[PDB]
Amino acid sequence: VPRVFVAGGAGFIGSHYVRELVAGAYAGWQGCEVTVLDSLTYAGNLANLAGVRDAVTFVRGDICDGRLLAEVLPGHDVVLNFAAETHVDRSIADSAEFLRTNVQGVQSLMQACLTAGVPTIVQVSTDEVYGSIEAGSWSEDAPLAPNSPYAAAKAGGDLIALAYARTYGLPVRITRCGNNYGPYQFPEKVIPLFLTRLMDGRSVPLYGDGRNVRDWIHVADHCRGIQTVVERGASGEVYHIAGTAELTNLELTQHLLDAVGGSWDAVERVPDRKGHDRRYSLSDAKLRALGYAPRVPFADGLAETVAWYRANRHWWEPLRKQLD
Amino acid sequence: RGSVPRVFVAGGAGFIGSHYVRELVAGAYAGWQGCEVTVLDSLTYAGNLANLAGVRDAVTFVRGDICDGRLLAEVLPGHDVVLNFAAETHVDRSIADSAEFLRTNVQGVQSLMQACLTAGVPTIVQVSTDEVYGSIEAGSWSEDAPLAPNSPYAAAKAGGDLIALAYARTYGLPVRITRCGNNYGPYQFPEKVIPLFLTRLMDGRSVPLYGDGRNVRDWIHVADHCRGIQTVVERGASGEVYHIAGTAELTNLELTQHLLDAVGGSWDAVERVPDHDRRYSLSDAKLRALGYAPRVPFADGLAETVAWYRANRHWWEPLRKQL
Ligand SMILES: NC(=O)c1ccc[n+]([C@@H]2O[C@H](COP(=O)([O-])OP(=O)(O)OC[C@H]3O[C@@H](n4cnc5c(N)ncnc54)[C@H](O)[C@@H]3O)[C@@H](O)[C@H]2O)c1
Ligand SMILES: NC(=O)c1ccc[n+]([C@@H]2O[C@H](COP(=O)([O-])OP(=O)(O)OC[C@H]3O[C@@H](n4cnc5c(N)ncnc54)[C@H](O)[C@@H]3O)[C@@H](O)[C@H]2O)c1
Repeated sequence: VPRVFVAGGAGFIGSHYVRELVAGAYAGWQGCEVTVLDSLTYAGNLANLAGVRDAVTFVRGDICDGRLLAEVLPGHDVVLNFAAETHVDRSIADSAEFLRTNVQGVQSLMQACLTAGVPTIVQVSTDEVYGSIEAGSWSEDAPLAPNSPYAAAKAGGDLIALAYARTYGLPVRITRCGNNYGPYQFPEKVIPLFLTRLMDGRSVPLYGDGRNVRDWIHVADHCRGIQTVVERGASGEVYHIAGTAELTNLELTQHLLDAVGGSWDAVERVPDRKGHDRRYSLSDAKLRALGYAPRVPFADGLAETVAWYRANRHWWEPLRKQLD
Repeated sequence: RGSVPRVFVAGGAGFIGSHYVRELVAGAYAGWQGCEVTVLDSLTYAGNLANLAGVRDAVTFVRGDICDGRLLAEVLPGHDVVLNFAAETHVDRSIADSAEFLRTNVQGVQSLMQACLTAGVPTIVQVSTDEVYGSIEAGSWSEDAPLAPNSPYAAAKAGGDLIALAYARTYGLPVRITRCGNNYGPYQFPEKVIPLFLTRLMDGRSVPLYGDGRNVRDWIHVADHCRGIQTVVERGASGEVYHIAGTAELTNLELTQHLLDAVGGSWDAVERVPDHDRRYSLSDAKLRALGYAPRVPFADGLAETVAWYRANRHWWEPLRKQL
């Protein structure tokens, strides 16, 4: 049976990928052996994997730890890197750890994959590496122009992975996607922040003029796109996975308030968040040609996410208290 | 004593950085006379205090690492201009082991940009290379061009450019990026193409011609590169990239002929060896629109460079003992 190595698999998107793979949602990949490597930062959460606890081998570790990777990687058919620092606001406060994990950690992992001979490697990345597009969508040929330290670090990781592909023939593919939402997302991100604060009768933030535009995709659709790349993608190539809803932050705010029954009286207007980041939008014609298609309409996925947080306070309440 | 700006040069004991320092101290740039200069350099295999022997009365030297944020917080304040030449710069080394390239060329840049932000440094230049683009056999390049670096050195340099640009866009950090083709001139470490050729020929040894000799590169004399950088210092806009072009795009074949002409050598010494990227080409419309034009014609600069290596065996023979 195929043996899959998932770095960052105790976080939001990584744990979803693991739970889907272990549940048999990807036809063919049944009863796979699965190894999760995760350093369990503030964002790592083992409860995300509790339902597959006895199906997965968990190794606590840092993707920068080349010695540990050398022991653990060999024998795995597939490496997927979900390990990253991912909160833009944190990258604004101090970017040092973003460069360490999202650039140096990528080099460390790619070098360890080269030496261990892993045949399929997927580096998971973000549409924010491209910077703002006022009309239309970026294809995979688009120039990098990140605005935030988080996005510049993701971009730096992508560039070194592709240099390894071009220099050493490393069989790595890159995926890029817009903003994810869904169950088990750490409640510092905008959608779970809103839901959890509103369910507690507390305030929620609206940053700036609200006119920034983002693409929103349910985590299950992102992971299906990733699995498509695993099965049908080519070494050294980038693959976009595009949203199913494009929204200004004002529109997003209204949708979230409606979905939970909140009031605009709960919305704290907060000043500028720093950047040149008006609109991000990808074209995924390239991957849809390989057979990927999103299935989750935004309104249905949002409703399921609201119901999930409403029903799983025991999962998010300790996290809300830790954020304060 | 006067109010002429104080200039901080990271990597200033290297090839290009020490040239910039020497030009600045000599008074090559109008209105920058009497500059105080701080050089911060960790003196890797490529750093050389001999490169500054003549200007030590105007230069304060700090032996340290751009990744040392505490040190930067101490030494940066009071400098009006920060220029970053510190980097690992040999593509061949980056193939052997890229880890130090990422630490210096990416994490070191974030360290320096962050320390500049906290210190209130009003003008910053990140010095970079046309190698971030990857190969271009078809035409030339403008600063919007997409990034497709082929080597780990080029990818690390590209990562540095991006985090510097993110600091500009996120914080308004007043940093500009420059990108140029291959430099040549005095005080270049003899692992690089032209000084390896020259120094081996002077020791009676054979020199390489790379494959078909069809690979093409944009060549710029170090003094032109530095004058281009100073134009960005004086006239550039924060958050922008500027191309700095030289006066010779050459096949390796063409380059070999010029080198043999310049040293009075013969093709008997040239060995063809097996074969990186094919062609680098730079359009500098954005910076020429600011008054910069390259001024060293390639045949002239090469003749001066040959003169320099011929007269400086005491400098490069210890470095040649890398074999
Ligand atoms: N959340 C989004 O909207 C989004 C959108 C596009 C792409 N991405 C990318 O998807 C990946 C995962 O996203 P997420 O929302 O699940 O992030 P997350 O913040 O929920 O989880 C990150 C995981 O990585 C672990 N980790 C961090 N640094 C590590 C290191 N040095 N070594 C090992 N493990 C480490 C953490 O412990 C954590 O479990 C990331 O590469 C992110 O950049 C996310
Ligand atoms: N040589 C070229 O043809 C060329 C072309 C385009 C761009 N560039 C760029 O110009 C810059 C300077 O190039 P160069 O040819 O003078 O390189 P060099 O190898 O001659 O000098 C690099 C200098 O930086 C020092 N250094 C290295 N790491 C450091 C660190 N972490 N902290 C402090 N100092 C450190 C070294 O001691 C050395 O003195 C580099 O950023 C290079 O990428 C060079």
